[PDB]
Amino acid sequence: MKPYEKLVERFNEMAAEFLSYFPTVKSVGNLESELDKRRFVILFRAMLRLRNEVKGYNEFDAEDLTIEEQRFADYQSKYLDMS
Repeated sequence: MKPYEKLVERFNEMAAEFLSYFPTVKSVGNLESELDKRRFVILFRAMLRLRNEVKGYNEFDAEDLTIEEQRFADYQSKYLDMS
């Protein structure tokens, strides 16, 4: 399959796994241990890089991705405060 489709499949697997750890934005806010905060930062950095990478294709369509843009931005605000 084409490069874009490959990366979308990877992003979506990463996301469903991310979501099984941090189901909502507020759940990130509730993290207490530093290991958990680090886990979230590291996971979210990798999703964030892969998301930017798929936006670097002509065929990019947000609908192709798990997690809406706005919701993703809301996790990103937490990540920016947290890192």
